[PDB]
Amino acid sequence: MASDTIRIPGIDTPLSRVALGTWAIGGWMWGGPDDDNGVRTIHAALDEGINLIDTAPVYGFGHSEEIVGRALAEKPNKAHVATKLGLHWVGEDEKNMKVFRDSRPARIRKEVEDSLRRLRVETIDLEQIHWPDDKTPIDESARELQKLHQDGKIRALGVSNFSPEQMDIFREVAPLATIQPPLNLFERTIEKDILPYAEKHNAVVLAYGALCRGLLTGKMNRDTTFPKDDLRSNDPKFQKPNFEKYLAAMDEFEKLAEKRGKSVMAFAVRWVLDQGPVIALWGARKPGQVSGVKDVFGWSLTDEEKKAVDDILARHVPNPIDPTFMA
Repeated sequence: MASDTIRIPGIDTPLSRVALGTWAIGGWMWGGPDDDNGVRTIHAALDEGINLIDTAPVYGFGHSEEIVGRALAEKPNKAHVATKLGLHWVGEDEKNMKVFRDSRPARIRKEVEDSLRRLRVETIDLEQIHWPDDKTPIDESARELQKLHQDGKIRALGVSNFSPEQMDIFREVAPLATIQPPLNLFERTIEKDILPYAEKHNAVVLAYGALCRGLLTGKMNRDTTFPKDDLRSNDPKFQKPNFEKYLAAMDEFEKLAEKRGKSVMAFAVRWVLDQGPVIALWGARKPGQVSGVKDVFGWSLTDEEKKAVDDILARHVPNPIDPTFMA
């Protein structure tokens, strides 16, 4: 029965193993009528049985959180909100905004107050350090967070983009409930350290980027290109000659998915779920983009499907050979 839900230590109700990611919801710092789609998107997520919404102050510099707070106030629900802290913005708008890492305790206390207000809650269900601050010892940050938990302002605590050593330091001072690392079929680096860490220390993994920036949607082809503005313009995976290798892998993944009558998009996300104690974050800007969530639930990859996946990767996108000699 427990293949569609998982418990997060410190939160009573089980969470759906797909969570709504909100980087495309109020992702611009100035709002407007377009905020209505974001609200409708959250509402659609809730109706698909998603009860975890992941957001962050940095998304639209408060705006995403405001939309989540708004949406949750308009529709009866039992959603849980995970948010983040540790990124500091200075400036007026999108043009001159400066964003830096800041996990100083005073900034932490302020960010929690701000998130409580924007989300319209009295307690944050899950608070995550967005990035490790190189200028503040992890200890200082975890100490502040553990205190606010005791004040009853936060339920569970997590981190993102921490090394195992950084997580060990955090855990000496505060209980670690979750870890938010990047993971997808084409980007499995965290398998070597983060996943085993999560298993050994009983943390839940909130995986982001399950669709590898669109490559795994099944909607790209040999003709897909990106604007100078688009991050993918300078991403080797989306460039000659690599892009075709990835597209090639995609065609096989697609045939594999077809055998189950699943889309490649749903297959890619289900793969992510089946790597461990994992919740996959699912992004959406409009309510339509949430319909596919349904396809992820109610099944799991067989060991043969998992092997086929590895076979497909090895056949098309084999890991680069290290420059240094190796016996």
